[PDB]
Amino acid sequence: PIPGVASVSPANGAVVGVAHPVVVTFTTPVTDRRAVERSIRISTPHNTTGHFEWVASNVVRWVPHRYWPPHTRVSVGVQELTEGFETGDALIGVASISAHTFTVSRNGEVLRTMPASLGKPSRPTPIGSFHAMSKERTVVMDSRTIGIPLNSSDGYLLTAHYAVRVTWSGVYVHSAPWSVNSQGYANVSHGCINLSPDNAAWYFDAVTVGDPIEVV
Repeated sequence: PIPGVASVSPANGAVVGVAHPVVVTFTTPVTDRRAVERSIRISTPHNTTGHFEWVASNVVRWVPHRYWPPHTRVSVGVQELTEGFETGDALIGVASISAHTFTVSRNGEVLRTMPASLGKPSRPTPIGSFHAMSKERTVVMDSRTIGIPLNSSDGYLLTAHYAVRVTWSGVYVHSAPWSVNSQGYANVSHGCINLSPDNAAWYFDAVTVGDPIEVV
């Protein structure tokens, strides 16, 4: 007995970045995962391949291998639901732990190579292939939301701006005026990709939810 669908992301008619997963949420925990995966039909003109990942008992996402093509249509069907969305430009951000840089390219054209400070060795930025999950002009960075008491040495509580969520577990790209001196030279954050206010603002204005963010 199959659980009903609660929602699909992206929403119908959205224009998303090229690493946006198709996320299907169900009304109950899923017991037969293979049946749910077979039920999810994703179609795109370039026949992009990919794989399912179970990120909650009732949530599965399909992650496209090597990104969607830019400016393409994607159809999604599951049970009684059908929808369509599109991709926009391929706007790729590469955060380099060794180079201390965040490099953003649009459709192969490099737009900015920005000074960045990533996580210090004890509180590192995770290597991986991620996407922009949200845009928040202002956000409270609270160390308790990554498991660190405020009074501990790695504790922090502050308001940051131009915040783009990179991971489900709290890595952001954001404006970090306090670390401008380290940006381009040293990795001194608690895991976030620290940019200057002006570079963070530029990126924040350019970025779309779904846009790829690679940490290397």
